Amino acid sequence: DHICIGYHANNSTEQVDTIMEKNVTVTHAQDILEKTHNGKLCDLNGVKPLILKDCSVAGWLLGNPMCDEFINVPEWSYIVEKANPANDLCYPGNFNDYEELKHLLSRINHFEKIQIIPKDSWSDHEASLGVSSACPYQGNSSFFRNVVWLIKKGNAYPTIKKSYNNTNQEDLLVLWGIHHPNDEAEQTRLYQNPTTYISIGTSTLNQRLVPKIATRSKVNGQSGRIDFFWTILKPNDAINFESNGNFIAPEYAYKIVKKGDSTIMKSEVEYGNCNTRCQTPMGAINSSMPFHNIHPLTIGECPKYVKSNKLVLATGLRNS
Amino acid sequence: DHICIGYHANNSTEQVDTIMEKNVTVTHAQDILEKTHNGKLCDLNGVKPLILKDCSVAGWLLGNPMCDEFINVPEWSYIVEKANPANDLCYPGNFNDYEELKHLLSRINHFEKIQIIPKDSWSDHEASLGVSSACPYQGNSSFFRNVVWLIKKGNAYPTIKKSYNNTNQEDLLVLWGIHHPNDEAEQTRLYQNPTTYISIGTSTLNQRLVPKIATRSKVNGQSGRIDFFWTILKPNDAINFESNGNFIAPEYAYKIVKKGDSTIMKSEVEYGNCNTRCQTPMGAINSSMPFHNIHPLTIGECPKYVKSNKLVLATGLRNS
Amino acid sequence: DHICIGYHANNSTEQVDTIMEKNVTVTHAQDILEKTHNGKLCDLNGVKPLILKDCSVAGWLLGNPMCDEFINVPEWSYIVEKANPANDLCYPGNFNDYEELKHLLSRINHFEKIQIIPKDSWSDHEASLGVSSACPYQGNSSFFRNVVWLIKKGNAYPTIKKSYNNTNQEDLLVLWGIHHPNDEAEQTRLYQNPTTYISIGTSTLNQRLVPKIATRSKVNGQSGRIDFFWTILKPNDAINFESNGNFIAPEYAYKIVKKGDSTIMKSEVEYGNCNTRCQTPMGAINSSMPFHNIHPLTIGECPKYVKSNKLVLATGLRNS
Amino acid sequence: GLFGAIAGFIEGGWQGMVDGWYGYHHSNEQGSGYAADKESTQKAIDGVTNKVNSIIDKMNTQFEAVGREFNNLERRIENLNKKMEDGFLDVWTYNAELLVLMENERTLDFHDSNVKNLYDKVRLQLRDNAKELGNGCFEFYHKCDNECMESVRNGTYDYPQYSEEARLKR
Amino acid sequence: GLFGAIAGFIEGGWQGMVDGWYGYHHSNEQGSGYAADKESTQKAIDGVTNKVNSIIDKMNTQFEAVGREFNNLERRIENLNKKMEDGFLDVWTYNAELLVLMENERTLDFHDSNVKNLYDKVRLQLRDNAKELGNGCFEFYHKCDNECMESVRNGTYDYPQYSEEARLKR
Amino acid sequence: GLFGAIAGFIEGGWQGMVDGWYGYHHSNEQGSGYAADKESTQKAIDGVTNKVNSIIDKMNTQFEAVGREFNNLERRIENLNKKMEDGFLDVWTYNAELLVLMENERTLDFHDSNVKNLYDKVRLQLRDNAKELGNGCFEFYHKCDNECMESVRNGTYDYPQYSEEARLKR
Ligand SMILES: *[C@@H]1O[C@H](CO)[C@@H](O)[C@H](O)[C@H]1NC(C)=O
Ligand SMILES: *[C@@H]1O[C@H](CO)[C@@H](O)[C@H](O)[C@H]1NC(C)=O
Ligand SMILES: *[C@@H]1O[C@H](CO)[C@@H](O)[C@H](O)[C@H]1NC(C)=O
Ligand SMILES: *[C@@H]1O[C@H](CO)[C@@H](O)[C@H](O)[C@H]1NC(C)=O
Ligand SMILES: *[C@@H]1O[C@H](CO)[C@@H](O)[C@H](O)[C@H]1NC(C)=O
Ligand SMILES: *[C@@H]1O[C@H](CO)[C@@H](O)[C@H](O)[C@H]1NC(C)=O
Ligand SMILES: *[C@@H]1O[C@H](CO)[C@@H](O)[C@H](O)[C@H]1NC(C)=O
Ligand SMILES: *[C@@H]1O[C@H](CO)[C@@H](O)[C@H](O)[C@H]1NC(C)=O
Ligand SMILES: *[C@@H]1O[C@H](CO)[C@@H](O)[C@H](O)[C@H]1NC(C)=O
Repeated sequence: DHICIGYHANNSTEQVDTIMEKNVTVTHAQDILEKTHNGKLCDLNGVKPLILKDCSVAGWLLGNPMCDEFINVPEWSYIVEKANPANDLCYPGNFNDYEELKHLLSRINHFEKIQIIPKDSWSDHEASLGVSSACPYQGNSSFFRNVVWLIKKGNAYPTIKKSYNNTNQEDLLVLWGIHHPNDEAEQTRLYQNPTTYISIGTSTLNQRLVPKIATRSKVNGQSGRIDFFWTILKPNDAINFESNGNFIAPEYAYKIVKKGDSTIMKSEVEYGNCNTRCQTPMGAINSSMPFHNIHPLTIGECPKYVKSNKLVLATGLRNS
Repeated sequence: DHICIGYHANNSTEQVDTIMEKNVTVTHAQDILEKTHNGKLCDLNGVKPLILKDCSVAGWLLGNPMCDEFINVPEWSYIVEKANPANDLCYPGNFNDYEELKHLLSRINHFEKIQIIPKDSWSDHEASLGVSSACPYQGNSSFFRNVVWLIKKGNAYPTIKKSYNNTNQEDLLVLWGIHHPNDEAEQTRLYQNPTTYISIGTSTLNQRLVPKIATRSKVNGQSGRIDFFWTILKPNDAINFESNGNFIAPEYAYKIVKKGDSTIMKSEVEYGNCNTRCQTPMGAINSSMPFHNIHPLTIGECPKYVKSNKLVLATGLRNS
Repeated sequence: DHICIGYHANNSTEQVDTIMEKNVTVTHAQDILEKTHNGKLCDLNGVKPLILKDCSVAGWLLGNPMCDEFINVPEWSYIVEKANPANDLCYPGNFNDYEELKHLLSRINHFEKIQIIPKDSWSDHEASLGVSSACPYQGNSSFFRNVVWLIKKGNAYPTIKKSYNNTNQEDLLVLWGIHHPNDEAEQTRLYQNPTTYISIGTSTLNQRLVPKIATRSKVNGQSGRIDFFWTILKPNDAINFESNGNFIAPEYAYKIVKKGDSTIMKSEVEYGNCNTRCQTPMGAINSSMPFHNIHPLTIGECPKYVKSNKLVLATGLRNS
Repeated sequence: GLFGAIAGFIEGGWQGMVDGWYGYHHSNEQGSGYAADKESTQKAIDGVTNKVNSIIDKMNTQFEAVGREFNNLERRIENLNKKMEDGFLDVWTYNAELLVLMENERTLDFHDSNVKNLYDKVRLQLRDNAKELGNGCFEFYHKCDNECMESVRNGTYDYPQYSEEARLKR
Repeated sequence: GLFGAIAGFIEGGWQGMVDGWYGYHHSNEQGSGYAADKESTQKAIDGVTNKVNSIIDKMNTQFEAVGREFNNLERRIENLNKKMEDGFLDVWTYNAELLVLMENERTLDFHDSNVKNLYDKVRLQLRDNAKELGNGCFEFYHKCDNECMESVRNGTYDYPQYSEEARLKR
Repeated sequence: GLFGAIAGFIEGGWQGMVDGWYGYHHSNEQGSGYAADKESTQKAIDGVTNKVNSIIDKMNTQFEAVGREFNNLERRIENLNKKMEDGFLDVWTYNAELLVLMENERTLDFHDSNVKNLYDKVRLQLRDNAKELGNGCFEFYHKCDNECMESVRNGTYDYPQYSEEARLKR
């Protein structure tokens, strides 16, 4: 009469690793690493991203004319921008504190584009002359739509005094610019006054900008440059502009009406009319696993990222 | 005749965790995590902190008149400052490289406040006119005490040339300012000369400052602004100031006479006439434990910080 | 008849540590920690380093006259510079964005020193007068060799217009300077024109520099200062300079012809005519071990760095 | 193994045993076949299940990358940013792999320990009342019904009972 | 346990044993009661004490937060600062918890291993000169004085002595 | 040890054994001396060798310092740089030391486990056909040739053979 003590076994081929032994075949294993993605960009819990296509963030916020698609943007779950967008600044120049702005952006889900200085309020100055071949719209010359390139009116440029008070409850993103001509002739031909400035003040901002008249390379066919500058105008604060030339005035600004979880994704991956709880620059993830290896930069509720190629937990015993 | 092999047991309820099993009751345990604090701010090994109360570091070093309590400060073990001190700059403006200064501060235990330019040495300029309602002292108008707001003397502002050589063995913190008026009338009414500057030189410093005359929001009832600037004047170096207006001159500077372990604590927790070897923004720690969970930012000899809620070491065996 | 079960033993004294027991003598151990170095600086795989000796990186790239040894430098595997090189700037001043430059440097193995503005091309200006006692060469006065200190020619300083187009396939490092005099007399004595500027433009650079005439400490016997500025001139871009005084013009620039693994080592350790695969500021390492403890900052193929004093792996069993 | 039993004194596993993890095999006139243990398998299920949750949970406070941009005059801080994010990515990749390597070894030795523990709850109740082949099998100095085996399973093997024909079998 | 002895072949613990950690119990005409082991308990005291110091000491090179301030145009580097300090706080919180979880398991199995080791220093000296109940108790094929037990404690149990009445008890 | 055998029931090590790690000693009329085991030593060689490579390999994704310079108005970020590099240096110094401390303990207990496993592959084949001294030695109830020991080494000890003079020796 014969009784034995023994253990389970099966026809399984799933392998684990240990410190002493690799590929120890086991009875029961649990893979805990997500290795795959749907290869599309998707809605994040029902909210569509903003796909900037061929436009950069600057091109968007200044309103480069090739970016008309983005004149009015709905609320987004996250932002997607190419590595090298073709439409940025039609007119060459610098965008001051650009990265700090994108950082701000990344904590923002929606803007309302509001008008802060009316294009009809410039009686003593020309407000539509005012365009460049560097920024074309359908063959004809144009300019960034959110700002107004003021020009002299009949051989004179009186001192602009303009202010705007923030009567809203939300912060405002205000943008403006300075034109740097190539020589002093174009300086007089544009603004009459040879020596000029732009002062900009708020309760925390105190800036004076002076044009830099100099000879540079043509970029986009221009040797002149335009530098853009921004601030966050708080509720009940006012912004005051004073200039006697070279002023690229605001027309519109952006009201910050929704804040929360966002990011600016770098990707070329097509939007694919899907919906996900976790998104990566390479594609979306639908998994119950706690680890993945697709990309470090994700948004949503995601598995934790690792660089591993395989990651399996032995649950059963050594197979035979 | 009967001999047995067995183990200790007791009426204990102390529990530990392990990878497979949680709350395994044990015979002997050692809690290694400090979870409590005395809830007061204390002396650190016999040296009292500097409790800035309602003043900020800037308010202190410039000598905002509401901060008279700090005209002379004894050596401190650490500094405590509120989240939003009410007395900072009575007169609105910028404090240049403020955070870099606080960083310097944090490695400093004591200053000697010395006089570097005598308030009696301005014969060709008015040195007491010189005050604003923005910085009141007992109803009447005043100014930051460490600096002197120079004004024109009888419709003239000759060029200031002033220098000071550091005859001490310690480094010096030197502070000075520039006034930015609202319009060119106040500019002439204050300093006579319409176009002005402040040059400041040392063996490493070479600065020119120009006033920015512009229209801004009233802050503290003022639209003018004052920007403050500092340097570390080395032993045997000299500092040279040249100005033809808008100069907020030094009167006093701070000699760095004690360096070592300090920090700038953010806290609202009352000082409590006690003494400790380890201090946290929430309160002091008196423990022999090697870990605590009170706050990451401490000073003194402290347990190492963790985010754990419980941390107990099993020393004995499983209980029954 | 007697058969036994037992284990190996030996006369060994090599000890290991474990969690419960320290210095457990063992039968077989493997030390995995490299603790020693040859104490010389060496070639890195056949390529000699650049030993700057008594010169700093700035002194080199501007061509301080005491650094003639480095007028032409072969390709290097890494750079070695002292803690406090005696030859930096013969003439006192600032080197703008110095650290960002060294960072660039550190990814560079070789420059070609090319001529971008010919010293013979200044017909309307004096190009050899032009020197200071601050920068002596063999008793007589001299200047940084890579740049040209322009002076007025016969009581006049016409407006310089000079440009240079990058006809090469490699990026260029371009350097230039501005002179800040002590008083307005020396300003007129040097450059005739009292109010001056330097504009510098590229496709991304747009700079205006204004001299700061002020009183400072003598440093190297001078109270005047010279600030140096640089850019990376891309292939097919041009650089344009315009100035009516105080211009310290480029003569030569550096072509970036080899990029790859380099570093800037701080060390006083003599070069020792050896060759290594792994180099540290303290000396070279020749080892098969996977860990060392010599210094964190190494170059080459190296063991991973730890702070441990001993690190031994038990391979055998407990000795007797 | 480490406890000598799996891939040791008990050479292989029983395909016919799919009733559980660690079981018995009874072989008497009435019938052959297998039967698993419950207070042995289940206890191993909890321990392995709890361990898995523990590993995962211990891992959810791990570092999460964030994108930050920089201009061409911020090369030092951008490089600092890159090295500090890879730095943490490498730490957590190290931690997860290493906690998997180490628990795998323990999970395997846990099983082995639980089989050897089983072989010893039966043996230390059978005394000199049975044969020990040493292959993970037991032969009797007496007769055993199908529900007699159930006594040695349940843990309630009656010693002041079968001693007579055991001692006299010698 | 993992070594089958604690909460295994030795069901529970002895409240009356507060003399030490791992002990014996003698029960002869002269007197009942408990007595602990010293070369067994003490050796466990060192090992557990050393382990504790090791854990703590291994932990004093851990990351220490530092406060740094930033202006409103330093948002990227302030965020970098925040993530790198929490980053290290999380690493060290992970390390300390995990080293506590893992050593707890080992400390428990160390004890278990030391009890089972004890049961086998007595058994492998008693041979066929005594009964093995299998509950962590031993009955004799001979008579044992109070200072006879002290022979099996001390380790010096005399075999070329008691063999006569043991063999003849059968 | 942890498995009771090294520095336990087998007091010391055999200097005369330099044939391998875990061996036997035969002592019959023909000749004394030692002989090691191969399927026991070698299996321990692989396991220890693989472990070493594993530790090292697991360690080559470790943090590598980089020098970055800063001006006197970059004191906050330079300090940030210093703390983040020491931060990682401390983490990896912690990891390497701790993985060495922990594997050392395991390597030692692995050996111990493999000796005790050996003592039990012989014992569980010898049954009642031999004496068990309990010191890591075995005496016979029968006669054994030099190539008879080789049967208990090879694993092929013939039981349906020597049973006659073993049973009758009592
Ligand atoms: C383990 O198996 C995998 C098969 O994918 C192989 O990559 C690896 O080299 C093997 N190593 C060992 C020890 O068998
Ligand atoms: C903004 O206008 C509001 C509304 O009257 C007022 O309270 C506030 O003072 C104004 N701010 C400025 C900067 O003028
Ligand atoms: C996501 O996975 C779940 C679970 O298997 C499934 O119900 C769903 O179809 C998946 N979604 C997509 C887009 O395939
Ligand atoms: C362990 O006990 C604590 C009681 O405070 C409880 O929080 C936890 O959920 C328990 N877990 C288990 C496994 O019993
Ligand atoms: C500072 O005065 C000392 C004392 O005579 C002198 O050595 C030094 O040159 C002076 N420095 C300046 C900047 O004038
Ligand atoms: C600090 O703890 C020690 C040790 O128990 C004690 O002597 C002392 O009274 C405590 N200090 C305070 C302020 O309670
Ligand atoms: C271990 O031995 C070394 C000898 O170099 C000594 O530094 C250390 O204190 C010793 N510790 C113990 C536990 O023996
Ligand atoms: C550089 O010269 C090349 C060669 O003709 C030309 O393509 C390019 O436009 C020039 N760039 C500038 C800035 O003039
Ligand atoms: C480097 O070590 C190797 C290996 O032992 C040896 O061949 C060589 O001589 C060593 N090089 C020097 C410079 O000593």
